[PDB]
Amino acid sequence: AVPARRTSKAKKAKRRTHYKLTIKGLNACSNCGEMKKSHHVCPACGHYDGKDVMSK
Amino acid sequence: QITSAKATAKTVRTSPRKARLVIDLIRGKSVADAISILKFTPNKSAGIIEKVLMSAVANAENNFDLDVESLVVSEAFVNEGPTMKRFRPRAKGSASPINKRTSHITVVVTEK
Amino acid sequence: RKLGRTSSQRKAMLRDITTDLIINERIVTTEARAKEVRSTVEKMITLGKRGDLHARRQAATFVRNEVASVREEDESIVVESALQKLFNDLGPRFAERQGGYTRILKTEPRRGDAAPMVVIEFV
Amino acid sequence: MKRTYQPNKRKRQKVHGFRKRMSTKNGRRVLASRRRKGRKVISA
RNA sequence: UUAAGUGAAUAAGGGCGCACGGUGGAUGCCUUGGCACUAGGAGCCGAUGAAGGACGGGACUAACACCGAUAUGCUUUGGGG
RNA sequence: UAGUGAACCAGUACCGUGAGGGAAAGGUGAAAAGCACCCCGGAAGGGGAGUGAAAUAGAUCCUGAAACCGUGUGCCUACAA
RNA sequence: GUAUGAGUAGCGAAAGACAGGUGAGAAUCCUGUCCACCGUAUGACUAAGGUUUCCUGGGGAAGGCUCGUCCGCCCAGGGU
Ligand SMILES: [Zn+2]
Repeated sequence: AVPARRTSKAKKAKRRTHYKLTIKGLNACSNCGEMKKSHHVCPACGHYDGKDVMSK
Repeated sequence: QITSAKATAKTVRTSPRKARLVIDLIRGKSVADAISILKFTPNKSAGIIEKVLMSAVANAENNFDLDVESLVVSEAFVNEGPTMKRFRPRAKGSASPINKRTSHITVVVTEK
Repeated sequence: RKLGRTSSQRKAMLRDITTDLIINERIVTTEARAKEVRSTVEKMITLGKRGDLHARRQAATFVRNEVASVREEDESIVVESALQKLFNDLGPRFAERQGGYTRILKTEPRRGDAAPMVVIEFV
Repeated sequence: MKRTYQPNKRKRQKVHGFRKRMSTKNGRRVLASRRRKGRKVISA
C-alpha cells in the first residue's frame, strides 16, 4: 500500500548488511608479481606463462 | 620528522552511497594492496580514489617522509557535499523533485 | 542454444562479425559473441578444405557477398575477396590440423557498460 | 490536438497595440494605472 | 580412559556514551535603507511642443547614470586653488 | 522572514492573449596585503612554502545552533514478544 | 533546510557490426566497409510562426533522462 511510517534508524543498516562490494581472485604475475586476475591477461605484462600475447 | 600525510578530494560529483561501498575495501590495507584492488573495479570510484592515493604518496614523498612502500592507509572519509537541485516534468502537468549530489572525500595515510 | 536478439538478427550478426576472422584474425568482443563465433567458424573452416562445388555453393551463406582485402599485385589489383581467401588459405593452412582452430582470451571489462571482453585469434 | 495561445503579428498588434488603447476611454485607465505601477511594458 | 553434571569467551551486524568531522544558516552584533512626524519653502506643466519614452552620444561598450548631431558636452558670471 | 513588494541595477527576473498577477537574494580583512615559487593531477581539487596578529579570516569568504550523514573507541547483545 | 519510501520505479515506440584515427580516458566522437528502415514520404520548395539557433575556430562546471574529446550548449569573430 503505502509505507506506514518512516523506516526507523535501525532498519537502514539492518537492510544494508547484505549490500557489500566484493573483489576476489587476484594473483601475482608470472613476470612482475602484480596482483592480477586468475584466468586473465595481464594489462601490463600481457602474458600467459611466458607468451608475448598482447604484442605485434 | 612527523608521519601521517593527508590529501583531500573536494566536490566529487557522485553520492555517498556509491562511495562508502568502495572504502569498505581499503581501510586496513597497505599501499601495494590499495592500487591493486582499485585497478580492478567496475565503478566510478576508480578514477577518483586512485588519484587521491597518488597525491597522498606524493605528499608523503615531497614534503614529509620516506619509505614509500611501508605506508598504511589508516583511515579515510566520504562526506556529504553540497547538493544540486533541478526538476523534470512528470506527467499530467505537475512537477517532481530530483536531486543531484556531490561529496567531499579525504584519505589518511600513516606510515605504520 | 543462445539468445541475444530476435530470430533473424542472429543470422545477421553472425554474417556481420565473421568476415573478420577471415580478414583480420583478431576481434575484440564480449563473451557470448565469442562462443557463437567459435561454433560457426569451427564449422566454416572445414568447408574450406573440400573445394567441392558444394563447398563453393555453401560458402555463399555465412560469408558476406563481396568484401575486399587487397594487399598484393604483380601489375593488377588482385582482390582477395574473403571467400577466395577461404579456398586459397584455410585448407592450405589446416591441411593436417583437426578441430579446435581458435583461441579465446579474457582481458578486461568495458568502461561503458561493464562488458567483459575477449580476443579471438586462430593459431 | 489544438491548443490556445497561437501567435500572429497583426492580431496581437491590433488588439493589444498602442493605438487601440489610445482610441477609447477605458484603456486610458489602463495606461495611467500601469504608469502608476512602474512597469515598463505598456502594451504592444 | 569411562561416566553424571556444570559450562566462560570470539559479532556479518546493531544498541548506549564519548570525541572529531562534514551539509545548514537559526541566533549575537552592525548598517548603505525604510516608518511616522516637527518647522519653514513650495503647490502646476503645457501649440514658444508638456507628463512619459523610443533611439543614440565614450579609446576599449553588456548595463546604470548624464546628455542629444554643438550628444559622457558649448558660453558667461561668482566660489574655489 | 523586521522595515515600502524592493537596504542588492525591482515593480525586475518570472506566470497570464488579456486586464492583471508579481518572488528570493546585505556582512572577508584594520589595509587585497586576494596565496610568487615547489609538487600530484588533463583539469578541478589539493599538500608544502609564503602573506597576514590570527586563514577553522581564503573570495559560496564574521561568530556557525538544531534536523541530517560519516569516523573511532568504553560497556552490552543471537531462546528472544 | 532535511529524511522516508529507495539505489526501488522509470531512463519517454524503431537493428546494427568490425577495422583504423585524434585524445588523459570511448559502446556513444570522427573515418572506411557491409547490412538495414521509409519511399504521396523520415525526399524537394515555401506562407505563417520562431527571432540568429547560420558559418569559422576553440572549451567542457552547468544543460543533454548514460558517457561525451561532440552540439541547436558556452567563448571569440564573421554572415542576410
Ligand atoms: Zn604479468
